[PDB]
Amino acid sequence: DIVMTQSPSSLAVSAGEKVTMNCKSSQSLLNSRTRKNYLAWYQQKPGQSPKLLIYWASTRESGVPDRFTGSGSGTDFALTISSVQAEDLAVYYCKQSYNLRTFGGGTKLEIKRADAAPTVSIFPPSSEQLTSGGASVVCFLNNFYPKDINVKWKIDGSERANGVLNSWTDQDSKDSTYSMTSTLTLTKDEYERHNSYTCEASHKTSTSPIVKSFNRNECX
Amino acid sequence: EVKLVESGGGLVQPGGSLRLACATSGFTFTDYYMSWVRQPPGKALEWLGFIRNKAKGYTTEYSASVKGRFTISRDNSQSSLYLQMNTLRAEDSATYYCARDHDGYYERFAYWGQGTLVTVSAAATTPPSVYPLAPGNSMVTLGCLVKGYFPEPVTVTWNSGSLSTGVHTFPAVLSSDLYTLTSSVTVPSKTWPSETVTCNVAHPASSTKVDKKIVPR
Ligand SMILES: C=CCO[C@]1(C(=O)O)C[C@@H](O[C@]2(C(=O)O)C[C@@H](O)[C@@H](O)[C@@H]([C@H](O)CO)O2)[C@@H](O)[C@@H]([C@H](O)CO)O1
Ligand SMILES: [Zn+2]
Ligand SMILES: [Zn+2]
Repeated sequence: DIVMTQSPSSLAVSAGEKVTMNCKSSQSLLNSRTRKNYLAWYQQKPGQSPKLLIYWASTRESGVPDRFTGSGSGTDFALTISSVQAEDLAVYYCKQSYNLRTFGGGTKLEIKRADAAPTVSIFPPSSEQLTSGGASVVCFLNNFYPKDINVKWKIDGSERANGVLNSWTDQDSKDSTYSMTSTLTLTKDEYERHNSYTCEASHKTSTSPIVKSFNRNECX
Repeated sequence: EVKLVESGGGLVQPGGSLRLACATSGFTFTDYYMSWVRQPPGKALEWLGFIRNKAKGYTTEYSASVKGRFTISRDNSQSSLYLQMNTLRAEDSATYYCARDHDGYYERFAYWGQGTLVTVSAAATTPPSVYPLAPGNSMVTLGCLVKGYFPEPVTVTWNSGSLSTGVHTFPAVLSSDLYTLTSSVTVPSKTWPSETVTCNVAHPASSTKVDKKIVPR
């Protein structure tokens, strides 16, 4: 029955800048007997397990960089990063252990960087897949910023929206870029009725779309 | 060194039961409380329960969300921890972590396992199809398409993990009860095709192991 709330839900900060994230408890976590606040902070990088950063509100775990600082008392706590680095991309969770344990809802920290255009690659269906009666055309849009991007597929010069699934990666921990995959799936029968397959990427970094194409007659 | 490893995750029908295990080493097990924590894909961590240490009689406590339905136990002869889950439902679909808890002094979860993914669904296990993504000029990008599988997860490495940087593996997307993901890798044009590039795909639920060599068309 202790409610933990964190804010903001998310934010983005440029490398080198300061960041503050807040954690609120519905009741004091100050254990009057041990004179300590039972509040810990955890860091969860994309695809990883949570890692302990701070405990007792302000004690920094060994091996944790000095730029991370925990502060506060009672019902209000904060985690401050004095100088954000690209690798600091993560969700940060606070957790009370005053009465059983309870995690806050987390704060997602993303990194702001200079705009970067995507590197676009297109790939025709494999013969194994075609032989099985299916046809997937895949376009990778790699290492761009910001995350917002548009892809349109063109078959023989005409747009097609049906059968397309998109997937963005989380931000990259080293260069702070995003990447995305777009996959257009067709039947073999339909695939074999057209020649040109085009993947068009529109990103704020250019007024001209990045275009990658292949022609079936040229052997995919 | 401290080691925590969860196992037992996978697909289970709505209404069914499943038991997870957590094997530990590198510390005096009986000295430590142990906790279970879970996390639905893309959502927040949730503490589920703990089992106290020797000094405290190995007693258990649970969050209100699972009390009466989940059971924690430990085997001190083998330094392992268990979570028995009953009457599973969709909300129970999550990655489950064990974590080393209180030792009578410190208030911290100092160590966590890699976690094990539990999927509660009536849909059937389906192994992936794996297709090579070859091009057609300084750097060259290659890929593998892992299509039509269930449940999560799958793992993709390149050259048995010796190709690490320049890799992007895209989060799976569910469509019609089947997942699809892809992975790209970007290497110098000089290294391929002169040197071999191979994606290694594993799908634990179906015990699938796949190597697909990327060959020029
Ligand atoms: C008067 C307090 C006594 O607390 C202890 C003690 O022996 O000092 C420890 C308590 O630990 C827990 C618990 O519920 O087991 C877990 C700790 O991580 C922490 O949450 C504390 C909480 O700060 C209250 O003290 O509780 C507990 O074992 C307690 C008694 O055995 C049961 O109340 O004894
Ligand atoms: Zn009790
Ligand atoms: Zn990259």
